[PDB]
This record gives sequence, C-alpha cells and structure tokens, in this order.
Amino acid sequence: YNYLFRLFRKSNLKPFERDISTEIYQAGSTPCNGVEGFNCYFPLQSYGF
Amino acid sequence: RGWIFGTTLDSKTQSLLIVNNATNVVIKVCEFQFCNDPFLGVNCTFEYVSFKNLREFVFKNIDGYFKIYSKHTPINLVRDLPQGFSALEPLVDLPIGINITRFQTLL
Repeated sequence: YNYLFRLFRKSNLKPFERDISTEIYQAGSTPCNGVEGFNCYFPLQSYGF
Repeated sequence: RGWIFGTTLDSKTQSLLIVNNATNVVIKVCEFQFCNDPFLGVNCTFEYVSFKNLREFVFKNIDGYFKIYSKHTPINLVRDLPQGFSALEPLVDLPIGINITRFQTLL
C-alpha cells in the first residue's frame, strides 16, 4: 500500500504538471477546516498490490 | 537580487526561489515558508546553481518548463525607460513542473 494515486482534484493537470499537495479535498458544500467529513475527503488512494 | 514564484507561496503548494549572492545564482523548488517581509540579511524537490545601468529581464512558464531572458545597457537620463530598441538574449531553461500565479521581488 506504499504506492498511491490521486482520485480527487479541482481541475485537470496541464502537461508535465507535478502536484504534490495532500490537503483534504472539498468535494461539495461542506467547509472542511482541514478534516474529513460529508463532502470533505482525503484525495489519494492505493493499489494494495 | 532575486524572485519568488508560486500559487499559495507558503507550505500547501510548491514555490520557486531564485537568489543572487554576488558570486553565484541559487535556484530551488520547495514547499517553502516565506518571511512576513522577505529580505537578504547576512521540500527540496529541485535545485540548480550557476541608477545609470538598465537591467532588463523576461520570465515565462510553459508545459512545466520555465524560461529566462535578459540584457544590460547604460543610460543617459535615469528618469524613465530609454526610448529605443535592444533585444534581450536567453539565459536559462528549467524543468520546474509547476503552474505559478503570483511572484515577488527580493531586495
């Protein structure tokens, strides 16, 4: 589970854009204050190979 | 002596630093924390090292690369930009990988 991929973003990458940021994603109406909740999600996922 | 480039500038996203130290130029890309009022008193994602005068520069960023041009010339009257023509020449190109939106000048 050490290998990760991003599932969520505001908008698509430009060519060779390198977005390192791991802040909680606001997916909707909820203001997230830096913590998980309804429409407040952790943006990364893992393959679990 | 230098410039900052980025979007949040601080912490949450990467930003550039470019500085001249009077022997060398230092260039870096980090999740920096800036000063509240940056000055030259006397994370690690990329690094590179290398009134009568008008110094002219151009900066642009395309497809994750960043480009720099410049020229130096003497002046007669320092009140305003000297009314004439002289083309700027390329210096540097860097694979910085980031978008940029804000910049600042360093004293």
